[PDB]
Amino acid sequence: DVLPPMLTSDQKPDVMYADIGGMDIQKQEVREAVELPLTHFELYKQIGIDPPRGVLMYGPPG
Amino acid sequence: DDIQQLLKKINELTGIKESDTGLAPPALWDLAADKQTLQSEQPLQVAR
Amino acid sequence: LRPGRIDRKIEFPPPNEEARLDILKIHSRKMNLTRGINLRKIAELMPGASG
Amino acid sequence: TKGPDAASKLPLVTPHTQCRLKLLKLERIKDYLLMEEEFIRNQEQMKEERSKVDDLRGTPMSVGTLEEIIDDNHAIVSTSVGSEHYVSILSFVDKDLLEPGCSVLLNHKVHAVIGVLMDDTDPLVTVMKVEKAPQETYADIGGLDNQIQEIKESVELPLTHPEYYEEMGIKPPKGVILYGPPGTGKTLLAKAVANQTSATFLRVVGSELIQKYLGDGPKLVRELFRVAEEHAPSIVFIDEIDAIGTKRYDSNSGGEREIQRTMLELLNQLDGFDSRGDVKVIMATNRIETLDPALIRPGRIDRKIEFPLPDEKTKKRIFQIHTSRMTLADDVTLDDLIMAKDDLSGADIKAICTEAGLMALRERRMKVTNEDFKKSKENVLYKTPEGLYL
Amino acid sequence: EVPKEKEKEKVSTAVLSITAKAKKKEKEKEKEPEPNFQLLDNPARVM
Amino acid sequence: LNAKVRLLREELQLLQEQGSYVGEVVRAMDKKKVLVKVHPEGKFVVDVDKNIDINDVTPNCRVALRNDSYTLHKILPNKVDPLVSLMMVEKVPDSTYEMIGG
Ligand SMILES: Nc1ncnc2c1ncn2[C@@H]1O[C@H](COP(=O)(O)OP(=O)(O)OP(=O)(O)O)[C@@H](O)[C@H]1O
Ligand SMILES: [Mg+2]
Repeated sequence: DVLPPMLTSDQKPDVMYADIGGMDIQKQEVREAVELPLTHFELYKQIGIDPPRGVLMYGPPG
Repeated sequence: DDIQQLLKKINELTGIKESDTGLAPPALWDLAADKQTLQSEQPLQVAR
Repeated sequence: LRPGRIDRKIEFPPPNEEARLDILKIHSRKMNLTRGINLRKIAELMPGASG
Repeated sequence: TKGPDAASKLPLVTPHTQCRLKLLKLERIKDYLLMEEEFIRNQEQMKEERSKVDDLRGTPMSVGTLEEIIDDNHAIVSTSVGSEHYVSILSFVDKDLLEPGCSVLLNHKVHAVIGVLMDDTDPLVTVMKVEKAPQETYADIGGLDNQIQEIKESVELPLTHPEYYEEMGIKPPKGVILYGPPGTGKTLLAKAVANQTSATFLRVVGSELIQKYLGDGPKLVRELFRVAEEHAPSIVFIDEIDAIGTKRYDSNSGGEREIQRTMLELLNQLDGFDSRGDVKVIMATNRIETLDPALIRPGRIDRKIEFPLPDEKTKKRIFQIHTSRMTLADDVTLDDLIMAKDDLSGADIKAICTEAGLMALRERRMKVTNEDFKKSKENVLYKTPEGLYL
Repeated sequence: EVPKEKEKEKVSTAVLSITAKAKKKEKEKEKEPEPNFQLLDNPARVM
Repeated sequence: LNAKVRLLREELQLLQEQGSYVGEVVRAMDKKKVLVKVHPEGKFVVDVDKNIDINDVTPNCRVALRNDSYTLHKILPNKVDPLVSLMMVEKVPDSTYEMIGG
């Protein structure tokens, strides 16, 4: 037999895009970097690009 | 190259020793030692 | 770094002129470029820029 | 105390330059070797009671560790489970080889005394044992004449001339450090000793005495030195001792104290309470200023050999060695590199020679040139402000 | 017929690289039809 | 049909045979005998069978011993330290010399 075998990403989050206000630019950039490569990768093939895996956010303390 | 390969071949032919293994010389052994292997195995030293 | 364990020590200088052009071509082949994109001009506009 | 083991080395045809004399000599080696192989194959192919006794012997013999022999035929043994037993003793053992701590053999079912296994050396030490003969005799050691003389006095002469010392009661040195910058011959002068020494040679690496299990390092060291003493009038080459040799400090972690424990056991072996046989320790290091006086002491380490960056004459002789086997061009004077007082190691000379050959090969040629040597030096060398003096 | 137990023979002398040279030097220095009848007897093993 | 039936039968017959332990050879002492330590218990000597030559049982090699009679019966694929045995490259990366420039 091969038993199909965790630590993080099982306490399903709650906050939502309706909850976050403003920062449309930040949402756009984080989304294009994080989600679309996972939902519409055809858009990226068409341009012929490597999706930007890895982004960094600046900002004051909060 | 074939001198090296013949070195390998001779080391394959020989290079293993019979070792000691504590085998005794004769005149001090015992035949019909089956009395041992018929009475043995005492698993003590774990008794306190 | 003794020359007994690491014999040769190659350096990778930041792509110079027209080496930046070569990299632009290499990473823009799978793309959709218009008639009138000057990868050379892009190279000059990018001074001292790593690959 | 079994006796010296050393290594098996075939003879060395004197010529190196490609020569029909070399071909003839090497074919001589070939023919004697074929002859040996013949004799073997022929004689061993062309050409009862103990058989049944060993059959009675348990086929899958296990190994225990004897403890507190009792009586004449009833000895206590142990097992690799932490358990132990009052096992019987057969008539096949030589007896008198059974001592506490002896790794004994036992029967699978009966669990009796059915062997002594007076051959158990840890794999971590038997792999470190040396049986090859690395072809680095004292001919490629350019210069370094004083260092070779000192090491010869330390290692060879109390083997090939044990009369000078006994004539005047003196006792030969027991240990020698080779210390110095990165690339000087500290390991060549060990390889050549391995070559010409009819005594067992024992690799050692300081990073090999640090063991995961607590307390295992100061047992591997004991195994190493016990193997050295038992198995031969031998030599033990602790390369890169700066891997464990750092000065003992108070420390606040477990690993550092364990490393210090390994050091202490090494020191106890070198000069402990009891004594040391004919084991000569050869240690190597890049920095001697970062060692414990305990092991730098002149009772465990009786000689210290600097390996200073070779001087001009030694550097010349080193180019001679490392170009001798090359097709040189008559337009090459091996003095442009000599005259410059740029820090040049023996390894640096070797790399210069190799790189020069490479530049020639790129130039589509198989014989070096002066421009090729110049480029080789320039592209090989790796690495006080002006006017502050003079 | 009884299998004639052959002597335990060895391997050849192998090439010592002047074996052939020595052999050549020594050499140079030296320089029923089956019938068509049976006529079986009276008890004949006639298959 | 006979071929496939017979293959299944032989598979069952051979698969109903008890497995074998996997240990490491400390050192091949004497022909046909090997001192091999089998995890996690201690180390035993063996009775090497006839189907593999002794010379191939080098020290520090993984050998399988019959679960019954502890007889060596193969030279397993010598390997240690999964931490690094999971390090040799199986998939060749996709970059090519044509992807470099300058
Ligand atoms: N006198 C010499 N003649 C020729 N080669 C030498 C000499 N001294 C050093 N070498 C070079 O040394 C190289 C081996 O390294 P070497 O023994 O010098 O290292 P080390 O720094 O002294 O010691 P370790 O190997 O422990 O780091 C060999 O390639 C050999 O070319
Ligand atoms: Mg060295």
